[PDB]
Amino acid sequence: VTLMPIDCELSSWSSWTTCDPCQKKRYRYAYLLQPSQFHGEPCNFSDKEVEDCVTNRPCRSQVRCEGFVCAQTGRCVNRRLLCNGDNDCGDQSDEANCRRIYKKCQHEMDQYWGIGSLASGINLFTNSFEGPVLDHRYYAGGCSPHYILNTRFRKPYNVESYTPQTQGKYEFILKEYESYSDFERNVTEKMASKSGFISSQSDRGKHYIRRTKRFSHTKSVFLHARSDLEVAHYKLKPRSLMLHYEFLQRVKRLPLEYSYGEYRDLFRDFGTHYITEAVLGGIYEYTLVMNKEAMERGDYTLNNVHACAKNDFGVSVGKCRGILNEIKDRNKRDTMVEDLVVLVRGGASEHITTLAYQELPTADLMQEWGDAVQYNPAIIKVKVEPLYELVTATDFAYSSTVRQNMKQALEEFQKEVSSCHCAPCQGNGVPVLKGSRCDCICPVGSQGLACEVSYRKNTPIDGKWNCWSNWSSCSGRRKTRQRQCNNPPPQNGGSPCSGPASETLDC
Amino acid sequence: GNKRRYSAWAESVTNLPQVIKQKLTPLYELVKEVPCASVKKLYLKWALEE
Amino acid sequence: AATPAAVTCQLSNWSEWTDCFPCQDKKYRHRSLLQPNKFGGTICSGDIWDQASCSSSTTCVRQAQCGQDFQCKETGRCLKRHLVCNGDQDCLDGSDEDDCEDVRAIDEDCSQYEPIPGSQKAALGYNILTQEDAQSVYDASYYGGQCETVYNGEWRELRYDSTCERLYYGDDEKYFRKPYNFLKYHFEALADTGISSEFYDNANDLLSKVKKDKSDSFHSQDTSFLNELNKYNEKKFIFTRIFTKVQTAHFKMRKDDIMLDEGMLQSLMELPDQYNYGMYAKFINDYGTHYITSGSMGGIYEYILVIDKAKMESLGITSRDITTCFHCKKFGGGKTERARKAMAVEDIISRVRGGSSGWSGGLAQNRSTITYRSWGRSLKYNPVVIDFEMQPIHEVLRHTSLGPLEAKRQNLRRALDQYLMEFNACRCGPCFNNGVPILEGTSCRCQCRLGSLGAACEQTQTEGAKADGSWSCWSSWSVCRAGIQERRRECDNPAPQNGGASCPGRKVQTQAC
Repeated sequence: VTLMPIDCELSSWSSWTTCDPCQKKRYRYAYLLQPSQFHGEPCNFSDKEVEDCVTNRPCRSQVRCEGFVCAQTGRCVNRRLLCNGDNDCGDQSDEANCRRIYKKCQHEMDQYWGIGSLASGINLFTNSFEGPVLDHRYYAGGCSPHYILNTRFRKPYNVESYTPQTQGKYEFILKEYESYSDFERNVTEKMASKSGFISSQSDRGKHYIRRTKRFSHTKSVFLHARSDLEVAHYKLKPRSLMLHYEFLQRVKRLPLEYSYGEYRDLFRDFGTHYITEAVLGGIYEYTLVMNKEAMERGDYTLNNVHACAKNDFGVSVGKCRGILNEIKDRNKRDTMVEDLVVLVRGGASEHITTLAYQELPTADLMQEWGDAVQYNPAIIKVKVEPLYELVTATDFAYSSTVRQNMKQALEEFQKEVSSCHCAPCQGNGVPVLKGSRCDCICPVGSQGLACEVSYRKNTPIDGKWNCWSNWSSCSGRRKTRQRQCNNPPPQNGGSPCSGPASETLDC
Repeated sequence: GNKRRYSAWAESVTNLPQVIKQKLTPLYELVKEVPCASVKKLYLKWALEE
Repeated sequence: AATPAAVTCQLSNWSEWTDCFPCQDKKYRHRSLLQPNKFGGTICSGDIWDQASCSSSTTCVRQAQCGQDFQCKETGRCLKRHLVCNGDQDCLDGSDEDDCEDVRAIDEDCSQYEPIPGSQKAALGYNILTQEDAQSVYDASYYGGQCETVYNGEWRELRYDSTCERLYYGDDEKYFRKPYNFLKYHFEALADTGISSEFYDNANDLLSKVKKDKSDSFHSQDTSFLNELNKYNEKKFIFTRIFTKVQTAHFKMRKDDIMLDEGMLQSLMELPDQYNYGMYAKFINDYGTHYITSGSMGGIYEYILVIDKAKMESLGITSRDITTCFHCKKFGGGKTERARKAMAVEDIISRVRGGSSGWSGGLAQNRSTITYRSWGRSLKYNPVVIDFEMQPIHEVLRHTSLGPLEAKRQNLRRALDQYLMEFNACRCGPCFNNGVPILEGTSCRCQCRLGSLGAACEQTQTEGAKADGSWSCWSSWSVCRAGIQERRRECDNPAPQNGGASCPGRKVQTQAC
């Protein structure tokens, strides 16, 4: 068989770290050396392991809150947010026991549409939204008037702007090519000869015919359409951000000692990055490629030959001979190949699907899609900062150490989550590291667990990088890459991989 | 484009207009109301050229 | 092949009754499934687990055990005490919320938001052996006193008010409450479609002929010979394959402090610390081999069409005609042969996973913008899980609020490895013609695709088709004496047939002794 399932391999455990003087725990972990693929056996999920300890030493985690402490959550909130009329705590502990409530916003307020999604951190490497990292329901008072159309919105405290900067860009390109070639040839020869004169008669005849018909037809269509729609601009404040309870707790529990597996679990739960600016929008993309070819072939040959004699004196003698020979060879070949890809982001399932249909939309459903995108937009452009920039002394003790731990772990994570580790798919399939195992995402018209099935006899193989080599020594710290993981040339190879085929840096 | 499509757009831009013409003032002119405001203003002038 | 013979279902004797569990007053025992009725066959009358009443002759205290935290009477659910009188019953007895005349303990007015519709399926356990949902593993409704909410991006529903003249959108659906067990629930509209379509056709055609005539006179003779052939071939092949994948939300289950379902909680409290395969196999049967910790909610449409046709024809002739005169005489003699054959197969599969019976059927019938749009609308009200990551059920125990369960977890691992051996569809016989073997309860079936029929799908209606093989399962573990234990398996159930592919898995599997 061509395929063999590769089972998941994870490392021998780390050394234990030292026991956390407060968290009273020590940690061990393994790296994933090789993901499972092609239904290879998955690893044990326990690439993390934990042991309890005695409290060998105190730790100064008891970060002083001058504000009110939200009794159940431990969120520190300013006393001006007591009796605010708003759950600025998690648990209304700010609003209990209040003699009088000073409702600041009498008005009806909506939240910004999709604003909660932007509060959740992204795995940048996978572009995947993860757990919540920022609390976009904290308002710290607020109650400034913000409007979009006739609706009024309560801006979260964390948000500097969410503003309906509205724009749309459309692109249509269509390239139709036809060529056809036709070649008919005919050749005909005839000969006759006679003699006649006791009597004698002689005759010779010959006929030859050759005929050739060759025809080829080639047709090509490329159509691409793209719509980029933009419906708001979002910016997060640069300073004094209010973290989500779950993220807050999960950061608190981070061991002061560097133990990669816990920071990896942090990234797996919440990602590596958070969004500081984004453009909210919708995307529609349509790409149709068609090639049609015909060939017709015909060769025809005919021969006749005659030789015929009579001799007379009555009495007569004679010989006469005739041949006919005929050949026809004919072939037809006809092929069509068609690919369509349609991509849609933002909008509503009805308009999403009716745009996903294989035909170009009516401008009504484009209008309906763009209207729906306002209320359920996607993120078109993002600008992000790494999640460690949230670990701040106003929230966490030892914050510089936790931050530096994250800084290292983020490098180790970027290395470990890289899909370079997977074996290449066949059929130009893209291996995606998806947990501890790797799934070949196959272009349609290629199929199976490795994209091993296709009915197309040839398909360009695009280049794939191998994993970059380890850091070279100082005097020009360096890494290298080889385009080895899928060498492009096969099957009328596609483009080579991008550079940098080697990369070099300060020590 | 359809006359109705364009007219509906041109009406809707009444409620969601973008900025389409501007006259600009350097950002350093806004450095204000802060400690050392006058010094920071100069340094931000020098920053913008850089 | 003709059908295999039937086999009767067979079970072992009852194992010895488990000693009466004090809190249950129940005795348990199990059998082993020695054989499912692979084909035809008498089904076993009896279940492979049995329980009976008892008396323990000893009390148990466990109702008191947790009582530092608020422990309900009905259930083992033990709650952080701020959940008492919180305003939301957190265990099914409501004992946390009865007599709460100190109503000041309420946490928040959140009941204005319903739970996420269709969140309950993510709470269910999963049986890899059958791809069926089990009982609930996660609590689908426990909130832990949080009012954490998810924005429903599709909340816009038209309304009309004849008392005015306004067409406007209603807002009831605008937010859902997120159950505690979801770390993430994330509405997001994506679609992708891919279509591939291909045609190849060839027609190849040759004719060839000779006529040879010879005549002589001395009396006279004339002769003519002919040889001729026609040989025509045609191949037609069409393939098209459509995939459409709408995503409407993603979810992720919490990896920590998982609050197990009341039923799973009680059943896990009932299992012994001592290994007892009957008990743990019953647990795996009820709650499934696996539980889910990732999500996409959506709809999928898939369409495939293949057509293959061929025609072959040939004709041949050879002849002689003669005449002579000395009285004049005429003869002829020869042979001609002719053949024709024609073949067509057309196979289409369309399937919709999604949001209404009506338009799932309509889109399964007639792919069109009308059915695409109306099914997409139906996906608003009833999305279906389109992708999910899962892990073995025992990995849930590591993460529960119950703390450590090392011994029970190792027992459940061992039991799962046996359960995944004993109930594997390997024990359903050879499903021929690419039929799918299924094992359910103590019985077997083949699901036979339309080109196939009979108790093993053994009689394809055509003369035959290329059918790939499938493995029998792995044999027993070796009685290892070296440090290594070994298991063997072969691609013979059925073997690759009519040129079909080998099954692709491993022949040899190895374990530490």
